[PDB]
Amino acid sequence: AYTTFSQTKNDQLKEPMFFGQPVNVARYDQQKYDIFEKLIEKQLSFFWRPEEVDVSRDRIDYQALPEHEKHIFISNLKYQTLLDSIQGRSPNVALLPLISIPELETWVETWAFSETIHSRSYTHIIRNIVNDPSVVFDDIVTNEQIQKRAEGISSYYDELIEMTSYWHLLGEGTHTVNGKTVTVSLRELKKKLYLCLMSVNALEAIRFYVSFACSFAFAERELMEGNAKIIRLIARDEALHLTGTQHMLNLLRSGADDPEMAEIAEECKQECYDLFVQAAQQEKDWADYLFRDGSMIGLNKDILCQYVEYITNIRMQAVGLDLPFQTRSNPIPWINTWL
Amino acid sequence: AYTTFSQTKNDQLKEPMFFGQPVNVARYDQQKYDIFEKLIEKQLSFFWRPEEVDVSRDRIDYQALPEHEKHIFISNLKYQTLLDSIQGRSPNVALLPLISIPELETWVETWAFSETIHSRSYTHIIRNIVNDPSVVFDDIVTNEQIQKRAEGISSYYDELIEMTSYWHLLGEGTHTVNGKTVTVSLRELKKKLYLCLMSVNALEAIRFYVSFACSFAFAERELMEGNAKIIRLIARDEALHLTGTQHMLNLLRSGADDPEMAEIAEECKQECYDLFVQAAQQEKDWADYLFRDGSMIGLNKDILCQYVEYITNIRMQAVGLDLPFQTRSNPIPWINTWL
Ligand SMILES: [Fe+3]
Ligand SMILES: [Fe+3]
Ligand SMILES: [Fe+3]
Ligand SMILES: [Fe+3]
Repeated sequence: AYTTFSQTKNDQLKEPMFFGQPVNVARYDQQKYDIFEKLIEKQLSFFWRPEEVDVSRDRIDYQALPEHEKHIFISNLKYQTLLDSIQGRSPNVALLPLISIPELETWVETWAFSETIHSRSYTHIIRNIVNDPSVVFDDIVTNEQIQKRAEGISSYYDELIEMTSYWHLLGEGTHTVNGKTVTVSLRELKKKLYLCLMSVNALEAIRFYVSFACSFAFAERELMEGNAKIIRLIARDEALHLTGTQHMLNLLRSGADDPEMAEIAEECKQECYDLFVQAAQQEKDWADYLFRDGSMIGLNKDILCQYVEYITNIRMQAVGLDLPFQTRSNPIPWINTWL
Repeated sequence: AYTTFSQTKNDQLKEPMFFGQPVNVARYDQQKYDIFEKLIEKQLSFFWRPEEVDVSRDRIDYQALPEHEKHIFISNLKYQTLLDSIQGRSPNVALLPLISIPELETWVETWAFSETIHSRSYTHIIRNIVNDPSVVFDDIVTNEQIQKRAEGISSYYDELIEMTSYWHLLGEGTHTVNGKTVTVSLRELKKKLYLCLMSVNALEAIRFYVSFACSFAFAERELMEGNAKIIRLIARDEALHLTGTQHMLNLLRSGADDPEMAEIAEECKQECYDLFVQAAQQEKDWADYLFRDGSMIGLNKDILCQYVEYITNIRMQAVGLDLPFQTRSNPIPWINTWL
């Protein structure tokens, strides 16, 4: 029942963000929510290409790094490339079929596109610092630690796409699939969406910000400066991306957009809190892997775990969740100059 | 069975364009088909924003147009906005779930994104020349003539998405859906893809080029020059877009990518020819609507129909179809300076 051009002339100003009539005409003279129009415009204004950044000195730095410092740098880079491999495609495959207002439709496609630039920038970095990029790229899919995070993150998107496919084909109700019982509930699909957005918000607002700290710690030592300039550009995009999911999550939560979402968001409250806590703990456990073979000037397991708690508290509050950790000051204030 | 990060470490250089393992890692150090990497790079190099173009004189021109010339201009603009409303979303929703090589995945997301810029540029034009843009935007969905083309074009995408949803959930075979028979065939889904790409190629390579002729005919009269500058930028993107579908269609046809596609493409040959002929006839009938109330200097029903035949022959040949019309010279050679 999904359609790439819905024939009904609907008032797009009254549609909900999600699960309404698929957007027919893409117009930009008006918005229900102008934050999405402001995010499009800002992301457009930021357009950059990786090749605009000189990464030619980073091979020298990378080779001069002690082996455990190479391990810190490349593990971090591998994790970023994993995450924006998912982010390049997943907003488009998972969110587009559900969007019912043009400004959010176009924001999501602009968001995903900006992720492909990030993915291309990671390739630009990798091929300029290692001799065999395939070894790096292949380790991303087979790395025991990396593959752990990939599973959980992608499952939020996959479960949403699968249930979407059932809902578009069958609609709500209980159905027969080769003698199996399939209960299709829009309330449940709305739950899958809200949890997915919560997971995506933790991804961009916490998981990538932990990784930014690792990259900029090298830059603080005047090393891997080409990488650091690219990460500055990525982080500036990332701030737009998390603002997007913050607004989607809060507009759903308030009931201003879908009153059914407000009560779903309350039912999901503990499960949202738990998923944020788990992601923060997973990033703490990732720090044990990053520093498995030793630490470096300005960054170690303890410092980075403090930063996880610091940033997690900020992000959870902004989407209305209680704080899981003691309130603390920024343990790495030097990171602010890069952001 | 669709996954946003497939866990198997596969050789992406050996995957097919479509229906293979979904792309896990987005890497750009290598390509199976470097045309898609070249298209990404070129489209990135072309990045433009509508607001970079001064459209401030076009309101004066538009108001000075006789009523039938306003009708020609705005009907053409309405049709373009319809078509790139579909093109902004549909490559992402319809093609992304099926792509199994990273360079094609990223090309498709870059292609769709560049379409949203076109859609935003049409909004930029509309709001600068009419007093009530809503009347324009609403007529796009309700216009009897426009809605006719929207139905057929969107059906190629919708049928492909629906069958995709059955294939990811159920896989190949015959299944029970509430006591109904559903035969899911990958060969059939491959047929839906190939016909869709043929339809999309006619869309961008013929239907939009007919509309470019209308826009540039005004520019030839030194009218609507702001519009014309935007259409120049759009047409330059369009040439990349049709090159993309040309290569997908030809690589599938050759069997170089999927040997099963080569025999499917032969079985589909007459039906591909017929769909191109129908689109050309539909564009000829659209010219009767554009010039319903009279013609203008340099462009009329007869001239535009000659251009339909001229351009249709070129596009059909490039994707290996026989020519439906007598071979003729460019009836509007002035269009070349704008392209
Ligand atoms: Fe990113
Ligand atoms: Fe992001
Ligand atoms: Fe376009
Ligand atoms: Fe196009």
